[PDB]
Parts: sequence; structure tokens; C-alpha cells
Amino acid sequence: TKVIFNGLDVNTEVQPLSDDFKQISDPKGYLTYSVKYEDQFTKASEADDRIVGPTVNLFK
Amino acid sequence: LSDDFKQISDPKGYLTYSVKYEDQFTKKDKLRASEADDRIVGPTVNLFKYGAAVVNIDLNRDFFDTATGIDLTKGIPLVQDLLVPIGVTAGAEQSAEYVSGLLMVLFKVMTDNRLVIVGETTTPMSNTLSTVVNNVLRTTYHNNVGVNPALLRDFTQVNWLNRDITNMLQQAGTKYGLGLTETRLDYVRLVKTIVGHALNIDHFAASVLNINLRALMEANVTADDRIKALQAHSMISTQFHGPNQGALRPELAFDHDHIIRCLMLAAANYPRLEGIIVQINTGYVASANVIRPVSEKRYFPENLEQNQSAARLVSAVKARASEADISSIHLAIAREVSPMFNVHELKKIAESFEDPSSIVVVLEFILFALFFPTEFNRIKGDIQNVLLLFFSRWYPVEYGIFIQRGATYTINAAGEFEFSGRNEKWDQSLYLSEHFPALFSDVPLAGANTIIAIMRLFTPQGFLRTDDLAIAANFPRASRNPQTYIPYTNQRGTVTNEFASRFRTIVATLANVVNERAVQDDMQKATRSCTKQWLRHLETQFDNIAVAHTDHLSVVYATMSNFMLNFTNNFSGNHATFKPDQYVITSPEGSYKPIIERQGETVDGLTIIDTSIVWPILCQCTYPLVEIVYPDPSTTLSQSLSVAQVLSKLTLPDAFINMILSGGDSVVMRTYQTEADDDLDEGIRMTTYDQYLSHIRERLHITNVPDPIYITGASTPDQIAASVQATHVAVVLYQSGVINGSASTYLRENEVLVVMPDYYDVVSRFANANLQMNNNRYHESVLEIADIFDQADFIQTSDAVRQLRALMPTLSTSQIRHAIERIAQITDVDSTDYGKLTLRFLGTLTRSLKMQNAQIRRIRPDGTVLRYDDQIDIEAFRWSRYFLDELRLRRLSVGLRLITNPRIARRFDGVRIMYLTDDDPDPDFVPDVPEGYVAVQYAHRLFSSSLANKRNRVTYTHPPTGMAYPSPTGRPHVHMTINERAGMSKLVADNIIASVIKSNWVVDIHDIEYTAEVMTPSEGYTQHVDAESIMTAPKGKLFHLQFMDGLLRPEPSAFDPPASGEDMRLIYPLQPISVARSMRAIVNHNEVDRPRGAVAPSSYEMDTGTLSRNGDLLYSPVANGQVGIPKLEVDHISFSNVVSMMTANIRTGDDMAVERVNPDDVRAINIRNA
Amino acid sequence: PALLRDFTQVNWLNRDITNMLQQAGTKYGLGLTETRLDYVRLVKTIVGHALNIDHFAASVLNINLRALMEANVTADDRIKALQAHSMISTQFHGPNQG
Amino acid sequence: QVGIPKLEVDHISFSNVVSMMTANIRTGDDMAVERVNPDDVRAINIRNA
Repeated sequence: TKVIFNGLDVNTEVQPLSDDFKQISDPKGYLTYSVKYEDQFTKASEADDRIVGPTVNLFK
Repeated sequence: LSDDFKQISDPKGYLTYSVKYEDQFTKKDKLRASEADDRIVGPTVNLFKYGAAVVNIDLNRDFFDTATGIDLTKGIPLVQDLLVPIGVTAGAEQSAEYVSGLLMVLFKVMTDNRLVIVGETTTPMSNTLSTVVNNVLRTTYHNNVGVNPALLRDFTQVNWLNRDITNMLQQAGTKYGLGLTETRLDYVRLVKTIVGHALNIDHFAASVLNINLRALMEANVTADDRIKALQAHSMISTQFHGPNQGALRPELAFDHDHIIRCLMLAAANYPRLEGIIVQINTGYVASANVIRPVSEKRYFPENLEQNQSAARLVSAVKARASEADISSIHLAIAREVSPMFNVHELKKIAESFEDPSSIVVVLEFILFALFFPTEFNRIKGDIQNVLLLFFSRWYPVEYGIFIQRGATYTINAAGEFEFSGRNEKWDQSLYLSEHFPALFSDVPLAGANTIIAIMRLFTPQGFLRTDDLAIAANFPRASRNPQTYIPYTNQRGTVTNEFASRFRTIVATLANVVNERAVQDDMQKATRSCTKQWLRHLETQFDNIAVAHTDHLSVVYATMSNFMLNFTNNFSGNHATFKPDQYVITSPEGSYKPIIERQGETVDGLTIIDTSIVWPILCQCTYPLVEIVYPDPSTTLSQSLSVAQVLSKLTLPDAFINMILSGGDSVVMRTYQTEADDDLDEGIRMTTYDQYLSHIRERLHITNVPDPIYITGASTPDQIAASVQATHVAVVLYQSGVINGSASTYLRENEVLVVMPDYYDVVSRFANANLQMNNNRYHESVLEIADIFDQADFIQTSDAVRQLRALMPTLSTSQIRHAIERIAQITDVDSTDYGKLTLRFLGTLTRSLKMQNAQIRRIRPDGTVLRYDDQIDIEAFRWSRYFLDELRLRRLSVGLRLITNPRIARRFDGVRIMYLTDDDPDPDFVPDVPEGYVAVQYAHRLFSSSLANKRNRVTYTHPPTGMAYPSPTGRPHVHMTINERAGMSKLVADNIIASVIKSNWVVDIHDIEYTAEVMTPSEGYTQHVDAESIMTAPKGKLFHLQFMDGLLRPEPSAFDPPASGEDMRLIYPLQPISVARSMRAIVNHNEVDRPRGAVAPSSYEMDTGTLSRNGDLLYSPVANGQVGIPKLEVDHISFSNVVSMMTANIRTGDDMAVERVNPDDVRAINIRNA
Repeated sequence: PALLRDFTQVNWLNRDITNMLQQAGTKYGLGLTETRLDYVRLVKTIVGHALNIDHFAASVLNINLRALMEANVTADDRIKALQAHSMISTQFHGPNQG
Repeated sequence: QVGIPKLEVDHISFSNVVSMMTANIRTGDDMAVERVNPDDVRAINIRNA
């Protein structure tokens, strides 16, 4: 007794035959900005600071 | 009866009166009037109590109750579920929360459905009315009378108000009356008689109450319509009797067009639609009681099976034997006549034809074509693949010739089939293409004429019948000429069986394929005999089942073929030449979602058809062998009716959202002043090609005409008339050269739009004669409005939708689905999948739902778009926007008017702050900038940081001179205006406030759109802001400021302690914040003359205008000399008259009944009728 | 430094940003600068973004995704490579998603 | 003219386009088959061609 089945019935799983990449989803570069602050002279909106927040807070 | 209206007796209305009272301004002469003198002009006196500060109008707090997300607790229709953010939380407060709320108040007015019924009315007595309240009154008033500032003609105790209302009523301009009336539509009844009784509700509401009435009376529905709808769902040859056919209903007449466009739209985007349609009719087959599964199997065997030679034959016939499982058998039957939404193909049998038992697979395909033909044809390419494998592994020579002639062909050239000699394989990505399967074509070969015999063993048996019941019942059909294959006919001889005879020939004449196949093995010879016996038993099984199939079964199909939602014609009428037409939804803005298209099998297991179902339906099944139950038309009729209703709602949200963000007749033409003295008219109008592309091209094409002519290599100035006489629109499409000088004026002297590809200069193209028609007479950009056409069915929304698109922030895609999704839930309708397409092996894919202007136009094999080439597709598929196209769009035009009325444009922007030690008596007093104040426009870099004698004062550098200014005093005086109050910090903002206080500057904000509310002197200012925070506030957030009227605050006593330095006020609005008002300050002054300020109700809101000559509200009208200027389209809000009713109307009495006499003798129901 | 434009409280720098960034040639952008759709699905597949990162990293990332999306090979070809580890005649079926 | 490529030049650019792969596209996940068996081993033909 085989059942009527209107879809495709898969008995096997073929793995991904190769291995290369990995998925980072938030890439980070090889180079960065290092800031050295002068203590003298050193220590504005939701949608704005979500964007320019890190740039402003890094370069002040 | 259907129920598409909602009778509510005392109407509500869109615009109400919110009066802010004062408690300190009472009179001393109570005016006691007679009772009735009381009733008619009663509640209106207690809304204008003596000493009311301000009496303004706005959106109703009730209608758009928090239920529909509508929340105007401040004054603006504020929604919270619409154009929500994206990958972040919302802003405790957003403006955008206004251009979304104003788009939501336009939705509610459009989807309206109410029939003002007459109830409570009581006629008065001439003896019991002041002579003023009598001749206003038209015999009978409505008891629950509203307030109308004019009803108080003589009762207000405010002397100036009387002088003014009386001047306004008495001049003929506007005659106000309230009560019964004798409208033209006087005397009908539908079921109960319609009367036109004139109420005190705002005119949009009256316009919609009135439109809804006319639809319910305009449409003609005859108990006969319902009868026609039942014979379609009731099994063929049934007779329904009873109510006189032609007794009106009354319900909106089930529109056939509206439903078809919407069904097409739902198939394109809603996946489940195919499943829903399969679900109604699989339920019908189950109901119908016509196949069943029994526990015993008596298939192949033929008596004796269970012998070793037979073991090999047996095993082959048992791999292929599905278990009869009730709900899959019904599904096979219900694919047979149901729409196919994404092409589907067999669950493949990879069997290689190495033995006589592979005759079994061929035979299952033969059986499959026999029993279901439409269905066989969709997947016939796959069958051709596997059948080809059998043809070679088994008929080598023949196949070699047949394959060489070509395995596929495309039939065109106005007939005839061309086979391209390449053996490929079907696959199905090309089901929808122009490729046929060579094997199924049937044209005879030369050498391989034997393969052409087996190929003519699969051919559907029954006739293709045009389905008259459904065409008679206004069912929605895409085909334009509906047919359906039937497949088995129903017997004619005493003992003959046409169907069984055909199967006997197939299972015998074809066998020669088992008794003539060269096996090369001992025992494969044994199997060959076992297979011939299996073919012989199998044909006897077929006789018993053949009668059950050709009598009852055909009849079920015949009925079902013309059900309401089985709406394509899928017929493989003929295998040799059928492609399923195919419409696509292509729009001008670049969206293309085809209606029927290929994809791997989807989640609900509807998509892939296992082809082995044929065996259980021939061997483990019992029919009602010749008792028979016929099923009510009613179950499915209602089932499908509700499904059409449900479909309308899903589709309504999506259609409406993008109808708003799709212009909607806005072309935005610019007119250029060919020099001279100008006007802001004159000009020569260009339209950027794309505006013309979408709007113009589509409208123009459909009223078939030749594409406005191109302009140059030379001139024509004449031939512009040649091409505009011919093309009816007068748009002229541009091109190379400099427009001829004599003919430039022809264009500017005939208003022909000129479409331009771009406008780098309008001047570079035009050959200016002399008058700097270019950038010297600054062009002027306005809105075209599609009145060039002059249409009916084409031209639907006005330019209101335009202003509406212009308000809303540019949406992305997830954002359009977000806003659309919110609207789906806001209306108690779930749209779990829309647009997206869910599949089994790739997870759920989501498509954008923005189809701006889409039209159902057929796409021709290449995937390209055809025209509305007539004679191939139906009418209702020529044009519309996706709305009810009758009731909805009319409602939407009135909604559009409401959404653009500027007594609702109450989220104002730009507030100017200037510190003046003065006071005013009201709101909206934008103090004008003085004399010498110079306009340094606030940039960001003229506010530096110098050292003015021992500190680091923030310093301003004036721009008209150079000077410094390192401290806010004695500056230069500067109508400075900010814009991007963005970067700014503190320091500079503390400095500009300092400077607008100590140096008398008049700074100015612009991007701070707020909502104001004028609140009256007696009390105070409740919510109090401060400049530290009006600069240090965010950007798309509408904060709420409130100015004070202060015109109704008596004086100080004669004998009191002076003052000393009183205060003024830092911020003012920089527009007029009293856009909704009506009367202001109603307390006479001294005792007989109007306190300075006081405003009396704009004479336009107390003029119960007449009823149009064919429809809607009209002025008094005017001049007392002639016509009537409609309320809608005029600009001003007024209190007019809706046509009412009397019936509880749905209480007709008894509902229509139908004693439906059956067909009675099932082997006689004449299916045949072409 | 480009996002530091107009949000900086020092004037000379804000000037050098604003008129250094305002000419032909240099212009800054941040967001989704590319979208490409599947042909038979019509669902977006490879979207380009303009990030703020350096050009060595972004170069290498683009090398990798150019590898995949320039190869024009789906998993059905792993069905072939599997067809070599089955016996001789073994028919694999499966979902076709390119 | 044409854009100048960022690598062939000796200075650094801290904002530039990364071609990114959406949630619809997926790699490295295993597929589904459905590996029909050969049936009768005797009838397997491994020879020409």
C-alpha cells in the first residue's frame, strides 16, 4: 500500500559539496579610524543620531 | 438576501461642532418660548449659549472612532497604524502620523454604506410656532434635529447675531429650511417609499448618504437574478419555481465586472486563492456523493494473481496503486474544472520501460487522459517526456524518425504546425510559452506512423460545451467565450456505453504492444503473458465503472463547470493546439505580476499532481452504479458568494493604498509664458514624458486612436490640428528640432500639451521668436487634471489624490506593505500571505505590493505586453483602478473632497518667534517684521567663536556688511529664518534666543510643524513649552502649541492696583491657526453692537440647497437670477438634504423561497448543449 | 568624515567638509545603491549597499560575491555530482530553484 | 570620462559599495532529493556508451 501524495517526497539530502565562504552579515574593514583626544577642550535626535551618531561621537 | 448596505436611521456625519464655552458672560432676560417653538429650534440654542468664546468645525470624534484607528484628540486625524517606520520603533509622536491619518479619514468616507431611514418624525401645528420657525420648516421635521447656526434666527439673545443671521437668510442667497421636501426622486419605493427629507448634517455626509441611496435603487435586481444564480449551482436540468421572476430584492446587484477585476487581482497576488477555489468545489464533489473508497482491492489480478510469473507483473502494478483516500480522489475531480494558478506538473514516475510491466505506466497515462482531460493537458509536456522514453526503449526505429522530425513545435503563421528538429525535454518552464509537445500534436508522420497511433489513444472523449447557465447568470468569466471540456458524454444506447467501448479498443488494440514486444529473456516472456491478462481483466473493470462515470460523473462536472468561482476556461478542448491565454497585471510604473505562472510546488499540496490517482478511481471505488443525491444550489452559491466578498476586502486594502500613491490624474504640467505680460496662464504646456507616459498613454490607447503625432523635422503648426483632430486629446509628443515659430503660437493658442522628454530648458527646444519665452518669463508648474479627455468609464479620481500623494513621505517597499498590512488588520481582515508567494523548497518569498496603475492586459508568449486589442479579451478588463467601480469610487470622490477641504488642514507648519512686549485679543496674529530688519537667512557658519574681550563668546557675523557682534546685544536686527534647525546644538540656540530678546531680532522656525488649539481666556494656558526645547526638539514630530483667543475677557475694574511691566508673548504662528471656526465670540457688546472680532457663520452653511437635477446637492442657488453651484466642487462646508426611506426595509416579510424540483432520473440529464 | 558635515561644531572643518564634498568628482552616499531581482521569481536577490568601510575589504567581499554570482551554478549540479556516487541508473528528482 | 578605480590609486576611501546577498538567496544549505532506485540490478547496462 503506497499512499497517494501530490507533492515531491524526498528521501535524501545532498550536502553542499564544496566549502568556501561564511556569512558575516555586518562586514568590518581592514582599516579603521584611531582618534587621540586632547583632554582639554573635550567632553542630536533619534533618526539623526542613528546615522551620524558614531561619526560625531568619534570625531568631536 | 445579500446585505450590502447598513440602514441607520438618524444620521451622523463627517463634520461636527466643538464649542468652547465661557462661564463667565451671562445675560439677564431669559427668553421663554412655546414648547414646539422650542423643539425645532431647541438643541441649537444650547450649543450657542450666551457667552461662547469660539465655535469651530472639524472631523467627527465619533464616526472615525478609535475603532478605525482614527484619533483626533488634538484636531488632526491622527493614525498610529499605517505608514509605520521600518527597522526601528515609532516616535512617541510623528507628523507623518498626520499625512497617514488624513489618508485614513479618506478611506472611511469611501467605504460608506448607509440609507437614511425616516423615523420619529412629528408634524407640528401652525398655532404652535414662532412665524419664523414655520416657513423653514417643510411640514415635517426629523425629531432628532441637529444644530444649525441659522435655526436660531430669532432666538439668540445676542443682538449682532440676529442682525447677521437675519441678513444672511433674508437676501434670497441661501434659503434655509428643515423638514420634509418634495424632491424629484419623490414617489418610488423600491420596497418602501423613498422621501426626501432635509436634514441638518454636513454636506459630505449628505452627499454619501445620498449616493448610497441611489445605488440601491438604480441597480435592478430581480428574484430572477437569484434564480439564475441558483440554476448555475444546481445540478443540470433542475427546475426552480415560485416568486414572480421580477420582484425586486433589494440589494446591490452583484456586479460582474467588479468581481472579475478583483478575482484577477487576487490570483496574481494572493496564493491561497487557487486553494480557496479548489476548496469550494472539492467540498461540492464530496457533497455530491459520487465516488467512494471501499476496503477491497480487485484491480489488475484478473483472478489467479499470486503465482511467480505474475509476481513480476504484480509488483509493477503495485508500486503504482495509490490507496483510495477520499480527500485525494475529490481533489482529482476538483482539479478537473478549477482555475490553475501556477502551472503544475506530475510527481514523476521515473520508470525506464525495460519490461512488459512498463506497459503499466503507459496505461496510467492513458487512463489519466481518459478520466481527466483538462487536467491531463496541463502536464502533458511531462507525460511527453516519459512517454518518449518508452517510445524509444521500446519502439526504437519509429522513435528515431519521430524524434528527428522534431520534438516540439509552435503553431503560428495563421495556422499550420512547424516542428523544429531538436529533441529536448519539456520541463514546464515553457508550458506557458508557445511550444507544444510533438508527441501530442497528432499530425501523421511517415515512417513513425505507428507512434502516431498510440498518440491518438490519448484523446479526450467528451465534447466541449459552452456553459450557458453561468453566462446567463452574470458570473464572472475571463475567457470571453466560456467553454469547458466535459470529458465523458453520457450514454445513448440501450446497452452501449460509448466510453466503455473506447476503453476496450484502447486496452486491446494497443495491447499489440505487449504481444509483439520482443523480450529477450525466459520469464520476461512469462511476464508478457501476465500483462496481457492484466489488460483483459482491467478492461472488464472498466465497464462497471464506465457506467458510473458517464452518468453521474459527467453531470457533476457539467454543473460544476459553471459555478461562480470556476472562472477560467482551461479546456484542453484540443490537445494539439491549446495555450491558456494568460493575463498579466502591468502597470506604467514598472511592475509586472503575471496571473498564471510557473513555479516549483507550493506549500498547500495542490501544485503537483500525482498521476496515479487513476488506479484507485478505477478499483477501489464504488459509485451509485446507475438514491442519487443532488445538492443545493445554496451551499455553494453562498460559499462562493462569501469568497467573492472576502476577496474584495483583501484586495481593497492593497488597491486603495497604491491608488493613493499613484498620482491619480495628476500630470503636473508647467506652462511657460511666451514673454509679453504673462498671466500664470498663456504659456505652452510641457509634461515630462513619464507623466504623459503613464497617464496619457493608457487613457489614450483604449479609446483607440493614433499616438499623438511627433513634432518637427520642420514645423506643421497646422498638422498639430491634423493630429489633434484625429487623436481627440490634443497632446503633442516631442522630438528633434526647435519648434517652428509660426506654429509655436498655434500650440500656445490651442492649449495643446506638449510632452517633453526632460526639461533642461524649455527654451533650448522652442525657437523663441523674441519674447523671452524661456527662463525670462519664469514657467509655472500646476496640475493638469485629465479633463482633456472628457470621459466616463476612463477618468475616475480627481486631483485630490495628488495633493494626498504629495503629503506622504517616500515609501520604500517594506513600508508600503507595512502601511497596507496595517490597513488589512484595521478592517478585521487577515492577510497572512499577499503578494508573497510561499513555496516548499525555498521558504516564503515576498514581493512588493506596489502596482501603481495596473491593468489586466494579455501577455503574449515571449512575456511581452499586448494591447487591449479587442476581440480577444473581455470588456470588464479594459480599464479600472480596482475599486467597486460604482459605489466605491463615488464614495471616494466625496472622500477626496473632504480630505482636501481646508477647514481640516490643521497641522500647520512654520512658527515665527519674535519677542515683543505687546498683547493681542486672538490667535492667528502673525506680527509682521518691522521696518529695517534685514533678512540674514540662517545658515550654519555665520555663528562662529571669537574672543570678545576676555571670553569665548559665540559670535555672529552679519552678512550684509561684515561686522562681528560678539554678544547678543545691539546686533543688526535680522529677520533671520532657520530651516534645517538640525545641526544647531545649544550655545548657538541659547544665543539666538538671547538675541531675539535683547536685540530685537525676529528669528524664525520652519520645519517644526505643530498643531494648535485656540483655547479661551478663562482658565489659562495648560500645556506650556519653552525655547530651549523648541529648538532642541526633534524633526518629524509635531508638537502641540496652543494660542489664546482672549477676545472674550471683560475689563479690569475701574478701581484697581495698576500693573507694572506686564508680559507680551514670545511665539506666534506664521499662518492663520483658525481654519475651522464658524462663529466666534458670541456675546454682544454694550448691548447692541458687535464686539470687535466676532464672526457669524459663513452664509454658506445655512443654505439647504436643492437637490441636483440628476443627483446631488446644490446651492440655493445664487444671484436669485439663475442656476445652482454644487456643494461638492465649490469650496465651503454647508448643512443640506438627504433622501431617506421608511422601511425597516429589510423587513419585506418573508424572504424569497424556492421549492426546487429535481432532475429525478440521472441518466437523462441532457449535459449536451454545446 | 562626510557624515560629520553640518553636525560638527568646529567651523573650519565643517567648511572643508561641505565644500570639499560639494564638487564634481567626490560625492558621498550611504544606503542601498543597487537591487537586482530574480527573473522567474521577481523577488530581490543581490542588493548593493554603499557602506562606510575601506576599499580593500569591500574589494575582497565583491570578489567573493562575484565568484558566486558569476559562476552560474545552482545545487542541481550537486545533484549531478551525486549522480556519480549512486549506482548507474538512479534518477534524482528534486526542486528546481536556480 | 569614466570612474577611476579605487585600488589602482594609492589612497583610501572609507565609504564604498559592498554587493550584499539578501535573505532570499541562500548558499551552503542542503538540497532535497528523491533518489529513485535502479530497480532490477540485472537490467542495469553499464556498457556502451
